[PDB]
Formats: sequence, C-alpha cells, structure tokens
Amino acid sequence: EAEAKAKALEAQYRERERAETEALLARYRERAEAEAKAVREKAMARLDEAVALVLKEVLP
Amino acid sequence: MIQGVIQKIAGPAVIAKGMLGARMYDICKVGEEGLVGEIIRLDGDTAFVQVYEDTSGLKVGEPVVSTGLPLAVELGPGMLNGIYDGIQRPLERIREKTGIYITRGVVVHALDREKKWAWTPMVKPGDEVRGGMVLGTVPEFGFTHKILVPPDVRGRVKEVKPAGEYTVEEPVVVLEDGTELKMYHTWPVRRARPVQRKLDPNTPFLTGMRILDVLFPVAMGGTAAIPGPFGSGKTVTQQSLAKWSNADVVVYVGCGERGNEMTDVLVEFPELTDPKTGGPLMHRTVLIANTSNMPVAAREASIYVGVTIAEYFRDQGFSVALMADSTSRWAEALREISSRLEEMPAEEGYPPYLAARLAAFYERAGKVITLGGEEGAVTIVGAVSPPGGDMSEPVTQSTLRIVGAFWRLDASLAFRRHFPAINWNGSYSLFTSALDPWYRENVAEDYPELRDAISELLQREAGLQEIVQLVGPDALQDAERLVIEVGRIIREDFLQQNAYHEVDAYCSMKKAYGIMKMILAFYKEAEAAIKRGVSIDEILQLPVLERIGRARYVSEEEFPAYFEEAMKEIQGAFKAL
Amino acid sequence: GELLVATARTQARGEVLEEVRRRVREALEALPQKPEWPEVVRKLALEALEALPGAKALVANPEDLPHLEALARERGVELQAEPALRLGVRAVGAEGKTQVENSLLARLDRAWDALSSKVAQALW
Amino acid sequence: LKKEYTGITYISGPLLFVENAKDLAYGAIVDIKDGTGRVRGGQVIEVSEEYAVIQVFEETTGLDLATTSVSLVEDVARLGVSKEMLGRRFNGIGKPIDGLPPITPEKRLPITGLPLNPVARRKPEQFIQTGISTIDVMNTLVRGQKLPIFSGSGLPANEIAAQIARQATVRPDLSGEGEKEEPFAVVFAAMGITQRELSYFIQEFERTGALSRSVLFLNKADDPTIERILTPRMALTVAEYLAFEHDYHVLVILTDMTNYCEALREIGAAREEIPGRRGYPGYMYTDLATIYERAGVVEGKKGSVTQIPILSMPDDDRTHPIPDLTGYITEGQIQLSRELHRKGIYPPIDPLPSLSRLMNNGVGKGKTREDHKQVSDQLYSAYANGVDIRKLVAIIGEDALTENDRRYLQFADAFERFFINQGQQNRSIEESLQIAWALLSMLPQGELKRISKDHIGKYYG
Repeated sequence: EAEAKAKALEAQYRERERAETEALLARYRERAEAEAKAVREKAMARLDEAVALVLKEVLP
Repeated sequence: MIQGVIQKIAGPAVIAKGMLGARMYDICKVGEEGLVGEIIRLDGDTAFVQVYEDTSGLKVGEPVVSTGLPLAVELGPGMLNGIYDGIQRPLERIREKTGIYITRGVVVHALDREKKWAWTPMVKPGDEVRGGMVLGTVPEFGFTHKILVPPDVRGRVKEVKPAGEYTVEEPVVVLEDGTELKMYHTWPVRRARPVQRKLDPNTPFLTGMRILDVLFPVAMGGTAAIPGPFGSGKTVTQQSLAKWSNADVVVYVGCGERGNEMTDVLVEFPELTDPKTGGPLMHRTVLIANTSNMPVAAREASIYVGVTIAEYFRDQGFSVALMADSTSRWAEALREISSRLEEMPAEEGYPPYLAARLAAFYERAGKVITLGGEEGAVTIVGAVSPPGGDMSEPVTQSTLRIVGAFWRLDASLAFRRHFPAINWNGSYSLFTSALDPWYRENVAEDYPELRDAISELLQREAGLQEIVQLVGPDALQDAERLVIEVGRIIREDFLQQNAYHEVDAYCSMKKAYGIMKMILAFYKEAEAAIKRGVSIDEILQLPVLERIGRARYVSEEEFPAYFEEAMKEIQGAFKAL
Repeated sequence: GELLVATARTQARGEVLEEVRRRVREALEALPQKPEWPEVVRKLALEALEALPGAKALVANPEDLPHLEALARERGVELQAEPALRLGVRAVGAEGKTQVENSLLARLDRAWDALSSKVAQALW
Repeated sequence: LKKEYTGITYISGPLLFVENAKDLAYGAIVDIKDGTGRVRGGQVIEVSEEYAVIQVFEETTGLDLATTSVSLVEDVARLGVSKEMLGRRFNGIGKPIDGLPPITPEKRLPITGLPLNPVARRKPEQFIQTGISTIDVMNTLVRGQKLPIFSGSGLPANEIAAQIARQATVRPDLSGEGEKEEPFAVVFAAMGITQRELSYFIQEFERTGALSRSVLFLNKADDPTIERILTPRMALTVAEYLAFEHDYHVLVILTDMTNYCEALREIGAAREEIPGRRGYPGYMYTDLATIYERAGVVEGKKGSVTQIPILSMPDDDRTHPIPDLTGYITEGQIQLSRELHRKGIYPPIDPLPSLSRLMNNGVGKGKTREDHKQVSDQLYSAYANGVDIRKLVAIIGEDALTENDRRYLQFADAFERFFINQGQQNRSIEESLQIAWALLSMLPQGELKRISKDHIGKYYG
C-alpha cells in the first residue's frame, strides 16, 4: 500500500503539473503576442514625428 | 604577393624589409630555398618573420615572398593512419623522398593527391547548402568519412559530379556562385572552428585504467592534465589512453618528446585491435610528432594543427580524443621566441600571455552539436612536465585554473615501481557529480556510494599511516590494523595496473565494479568477524584474500562466474571463523 | 513565461526603431534631388575643412563635381574626383596620414545613439 | 563627422603606434578597420605630439600597414546605460549576444567611474543572512560590503557564490522595520570562464529564475585577453547606475579576478614598466582599488552595492600579489580550505584565515541577537584550541592527553562535521546560533571566558 499510494500520488501530481504548466505557458504566449501587437500598433500611428526629428538633428 | 629581402638574421628570426602591406600572422616563404615562416611585429615596412625550420647558412639579400594567407591546415580524407610534423607534412613521404634524415626545405603535400576515393553524393541540383552540412560520403577504412561544406561557404548547389571514384583535388561540387567545393578544404589553424551550441558533457571518457575512470573520471567533453617528473611513467599512461579507449578517433600530438615513443607508436599499432570495430588500431590514429631535435618553433604549430584536426573529426560526429604530450615544451617554445623577440618576461622567462594561450588551447575541447545537426565531442588530455616536482610552476598553475580533471603523478610512488603513479592525495576531478545517472543506469545502481566508501577508506588509511609510521605497528588495537591491510589490498589489487600484461591492461567498468565489491564485502564481513573476538593476524592469511588478489587477471569473458564464485567464497570462508 | 513576454515586447519595440532608421536612411538617400543640395554639401564641406586645419586634398564624386567648384578655387584646397563616396566629402590632410570623412550615412550611424534615446522618448 | 588616421608605424602584441595623431585624446576609444571591413576596438594609453600608442581590444591577426584606418569614437570611454538591461547578456566590449536588439541608452556614463565622496557615504549597516552558517554566525556579510572568496584551484568557489546568489536575504523583523522585501539584482561579471563554470552559473540562475533581474557581462575564455580590463569597469558602471539612481540592491559577482590581474600583467609587460612582486606592475594596487572601492552605500539615498569578488589563489596562499592586494583593498575575506574539501565538507570555509571587517556595525543587540559577537568570539577561541591541539596530537600521540584537552579535540571535529558541513540547506541565523550553542555545550563553564554571565546562564544546554 505504501508503494501504491506513492505511485498514485506521483502520477496524480505529474498530471496536475503537466496540465497546469501548459495551460499557463500558452496563456503567457497569447498575452505576449497581444502586448507586441499593441505596442507596434500604438507606435505606427505615432510614427513620422521621429523621422523629421532625426533628419533635422543629423543635417545642419 | 608582397615580396622583399632579408634585412637581418638573428637565431631563427628573420627580420625582412620591403614588406609594406603583408598581413600579420601570414605565412611567408623565406630564403631562396623556400623555407616557411610566420610574420609578426610589423614596423615601418620591416617585418619580423620567424622560420619554422632551421636557419643556418642564409644570407642578407635573399627574397622573402609573402603568400598572404595564415597558417592553414588541409582537412579531408586520408589523414587517419598517418604521421605528420608540426606544419602538416607526411613523414613517410619525406622518408621516401629525401632519406633517413629530416632535411630542410622540402614541400610535400599534406593529403596525398593521387589516391582514388569512392564518392557517394548526398546533395542534388537545386538544393541549398550552409556551412558545415554534408555533401556526401567517402569510405575510408571501415569508417564513413562524410565530407563537409567549409564553415564560411553557403549558397545553392548548381551541379554535383556523379557517383564513382575520384581524387581529393578534383572539384566535386559546383555551387551557383561560380565557387567549387573540393574534397579537402583549408582552414586557418588559430581561428577556432565554429559550432552551433555547446552542450554539457554527461558521458564518461572510458580510458581502460582503473583509477583514472573509477576515482577521478573525465567526461567525453572535458579536459584533464597529467603532471609528473621523470621516472613517473606518463608515457605509458598517454599510450594506454591512446590504445584502450572508447573514443572513435585519436589525435596523438607530441610536442617536444623523444623519438623512441613515436617509433613505438608507429611500429606496434598495426598489430593491435581496437575493441569496437576490429581491424588495426592504427586506422584511428592521426599522430602529429615533433621530436626534440626537430626545430624549436614548430612545437608551437604542432599543437594547433593537432587540435584543428581534432575539431575536424569532431564536426563529422566522431568523438575525438586528443593526447597532447609535453605542453611545457610548447611553453619553452613560446619562451624561446619571446626572448628572441626581446619582450620583458614574467615568472621565469615565460611570456605573460602564456595562460591566455593555454586557455585558447584547452577551450576547444567540449561536447557540441555540430553545424550539420549531429552531435560530437572532443576531449583533451594534456601531459605537463614540470622541472622536478614543483607544482608551483607558471605553466602548471596556469593550466590548473582551466582543467576539469587533475591527475598528479609522483616519483616516490613510482620509484617503488607502482605503476600508474597517480597520487590520489592531491589529484581531483570535477566530473564526478555529473556522471552519476550514466553510472546508475549503465554500470550498477549503488556505484557512486560504493566508490565513495572506497574513497573514505583510502582517506582513513592515508590519515592513519602517519601515526603508524610514528609509533610503529603495535599500538593499533583491532580494526585499524584491518584498515591498514584493506588499504594495502586496495593499493596492490585495484589501483596497480600493469599495462603490459595481455588482460590486465584494458579493464572495463564491470570488472572494476566487481573487484570493488569483492574488497568491500571482504572488509564488511571481516569487521563483522572482528567484532566478536577473532585475532586480526588470523584473518590476514586466509586463502580467499588470494582469490581477491589475483582477480585483476581473470579476463573480460571469464569474469562474472568467477565474481560470483569469489562472492560465495567470501561468504563461506568466514563461517569457520 | 515572464521572460517570454518581456523579450517579445522588447524585440517588437526594437524592429520599429529599425524601420524608423530605414525611413530616415531612405529620406537621406533621396536628398541629392533638392534645390538646397549645393548649400548643404558646401556647408558640410566647410565644416569638414574647419575641423581639419589646413587640408590639402578634398575628395568628392564625379556627380559632386560642379556644385562646389567655388570651394575648389579658394582655401588652398585641391580637389580629387572619385566615386568611392555615396554621400558627403572627404578631407585628405598632411601627407595622406589623416582623412576626415563627412558623409551623411556616417553621420547618421555615428550620431544614432542619443538620437535613438530621443526617438524612443518621442514615440513613447 | 568621422575623422580617420592612416599611418600606423608599428604593430606588435596588443599594441600599435599611430602617428600624426594629436587629436586622439588620452584614454579615448579608437576603432581599427583593415581591408576586410572588420572593425576592432582599442584604447589610447599614450599621446605625444609625435605619435600615439593604442592597445587593441581584440585579436590582432590580419592587420597590415597599407590599410587599417584608425578612427576616433567617444572622446572618453563610455558605456551607454538604460534601465532596460535587467535581463540581457553582453560580451566584454558591451554588446548584446542573445539575438535581441541593441538597447535605447538613456544615459551614457564614463566607464572608469569617479571616486565616491567619503563625506557622502553611509555606514554599511544592515544584516544580510546568506544561509551559510559560517558566514552568518562568524564572518557576517553586511549589505554594502566588499568581501572576496579566496579559493584554491579545485575548490567549489562557484557553487558558494551561486548559493549566496540564490538565498541571500535581509531579515528586517530582527532589524525592526519590515518595510518591504525587494530582492537583489545580480550583476555577474565573468572574466575568462570556460563554458563549464559558465554553464553551471547559467543553469543555476535559470532554475531559480534570477535572469529577469540580472545582467551578465560574460567574457569567455577564448575571447581576447585585453577586454578583461574593460569588463569589471563596465559592470560596476551598471552597478553604480542601478544602485544610485534607481534604488535597487545590486549584488555584483566579480568572477575570477586573477584573470584581470593576468591581463594587467600582460599590458604592463608590453609597456616596459616597473614590476612589483612576481612580475605584476606597480599600479596594480590602484587598479584593483578603483575596481573594488566602487561599492558601498551612500548618505540620504536608498541603494546598495555588495561585491563578492572571486579569487583563484595561485599556490593557495595569502602571499601572491593578487590575493594579497585584494585582501588589502577589501574589507574581509572568506577563504576556502583544501583540507576540509578532501574531508568532504561543503562549504569548506575554515574560519581562522577568514574575517569580515564590517561585522561589528551590523550584528548584536536589536540587529541580530544579544549573544552574536560573543558566540562568534568563543567559537573562534575554542576552534583555535582544537586546531593547535591537533598538532600536539601529531607530535606526542593521544594517550598522554588528559580529559579537557580531549574535549577540545572533540569540539573541533564535531564542529567540522556539524556546523561547517551543510549540503545546500538554508539554515537561518536563529538555527545557526542554536547549533552554535549546541556545540558550545560540549564545553564546561570556566572555559567560556568571552560570554557574559546572563547569556551563558540562559542559553546553555
């Protein structure tokens, strides 16, 4: 019974570990793509303020 | 092709003039003969060539011609079963060409340019090739010598010459750039060959000697250093590392060591047989010899040519073992060219960049994935020669900060003809904790615990030996005499190799585990026999101690039944006591 | 996972700065078709002559020949015609042991650092 | 603009001499390019009106004199530092090797630092526990301190440094404030490690998850041997920035300073310069001082720098100039012993040749416990009695010793097996003082002369 409960709790918490680990990591992937898209889409409309500034400060 | 004349000769250092635009660390042909030198210390339009051959009999006025290329090895099929010197020239072709004396200034090609090799392509027109990928195989002896793209060449394959048999100089692949890939390719010897990723080493370098893999192991991707004064062997240990290993190929580079070792290695290796594939042993050795009376600057290039050929066989998937003998003679070569070049030294003449050079050498060992996807490794065993004892030398302490395993020989332990002379009070290895799951799968289950018991018993014996020498043999009560005698059985039965006996030389892990289990079972059952009132002097002449003591001579085939019979003798020989 | 989201964020942030660098690289490539082009080229040549006291040779392009010949008849210079340059001019000093290039792409690539600070601060 | 200079007269070793260079400022960075377009860093270390010496920061293979223009960049040597480098990795020059974009530099600081004002320092005062029992009880590590780990050649220095990285915390309930738990930010300055020690540090920091708080200036062993000069300076630049303008608690691990002193010996022997001891130059004290003394806490601000240099003592002594001058600049050392590691003890810290000069500021009443300094002093005296009575055992043999002499011999090896020996366990300060009293209870009263009477009355047994 000691070996059986050891093996059963092992398989139980490794199922738990596997499922919750992949459910966490895919959600972090989703939120990471959302954050990258959000900062790029905020920067695109924000652009062309920059290029005139850098071309003004490089040129005399 | 920057061409000039000699302005000054000073030792083997030719200070040429008229060179304005020769690149540093090129290789220039000095003299009217065609001697070989490497160029350093540019000044104005005045170079500083060092020659690699002898230099006597030259004049002032002879042209020096800069080739405009660094020191390049050639890499390809036809290097196994072969001897080279420090600039990769085959010694058999020199012996055929000029005599039994290594003369100055003779140019034979490294790879023989007329042997017909079978070709089996593995690319097709309209494929893409990157650096390090395979283009097809060539069958060499019983290996499968796959040929590589050079590591700075990529593009698209335009044509492939078909299956047949060819020559190493013939351009077999043509890309869609006009470039043509031959069989061999040149590589600059000091720029290290690239990798994708370095892994961690977790598989042991089995070296066939009991102490050097049981008590101080070294992984497949690690480094080890063997010091030792004269008369401490070290040459039979390097040759045993070369003869009896699991590594697929062996580069044996000897920089500044006597010629009798090299003629031993060259003569007797076509009669032996590696225990992996049959055939000769000499068909997996590339040996780069540079004898002591050969010139004193070629010792520098001998090591780099050896390690670049070792990385070439590492990139093909083969697990390579590099035995670099007498790196302190390379240190003296750097001292000679430094004190010729008039630099200020540090700590007995050695140039201050010495440990950076030794780190650049011992860094190339490892266990990588190659550029062609597959996995390879290379391990460096470097024999250091200090003057006498004297582990406080600059080269010894400068290689000591780098090496993963340290194997210290002694003279006092070798003047009693106890070979190998591995002093286990001072030797160490960092690869013990990393090689434990391999042990626990592939030799035993309790194997680390068992050799930790061995190490505890040896430390106990060596600590108690001092008061044994002081008071004499009497005052040790009951079981400390047993600690002495079990320690003597260990250092006369498990640690002492022969390497000349036909079956004691190679010792796999199972037989070493067996002898270890014999000795620990004898010790535990003798302590169980001495906790009840049996005289210690009675136990020390039982016959089963002889069955343990001659158990390094039972063969690999004859071992396991003998092991079980010695276990039941160990049991049934203490029942009467 | 937090390293995953942070590295995705910083590489997405970096490539937009790369494309702003692309826009200014092309808008400085398409500068030699403009009516103030001899003005800006002779201004940059005057600065390059100013920072190197007493030059000898002034390297310019075969396209960059006619717009600055009034410079090539004063200040002791002698002009050299070479298409090696894409933008700007070069000042060869004492005995060829000193050059001062004042090309535009080189000015962008050297001055890019604090300007990248101000570009990222302006866009965020 | 971008000026250039041709006319390199002389290239040898790490040095090359440009001429007609009066506009190269002293200490300025140059970049060298040959015909193959590859650039190489360098720095000026002499300017004349005639010519100018330049040290080369990479390998000098492939240069020539018909080409190789030397251009000027960054009038004094500077590192561009932002706050966004808290997860990155860099080489010795300061460039990212992780496939990621280069940073957006908010400030750009001079690399060599400016000496910190002794009026505007604060006393390093707040107790860090490190888990290691010897360091917590006997040689205290206080936040804002420089203490190197003097190690041998095969000793596990890297594991002790990684253990102090993974479990050093400050306990404010003993201190009396609470007030938060903001953890440390590691700056790992590696000078010439060999991918084995590097793989151990990276695997440890990634299993504990510290790489989202730690910058790593990795200079591996095959990388050229001159930028080891640049590495600790452009690590402590970021350490001073992140501690004294953004209020973090930066812990710096300066790996293997013997490679830095080797690089100084190289560049001091290539300049024909006055040696000190064993060939190292004269100014090695000043350069190790201007690395080390860029640490501590300041007055009226929030941050803290804690330096752990790592030393590879060459012939495991305190007489070589590298551990010797290191011990002169720093405040205390932790020294590892070859004997205890042969006996199998981890961490093999022998407490006799190790000390910490800032212990008395950050221990004692209201900061650790009322018995801390006295327990430390009695452990030192009794373990010293054990050490020098083992020599008497080695001389005359045991059976001419009486009982109180044998109690010290039992104290010494019970000390070495139970107080020092701990495999990766995080014994805090209360449990370590409990084990210290459990070892002091092997000695009778009248032989504990450095502990006050109420302490020995209430804690004993």
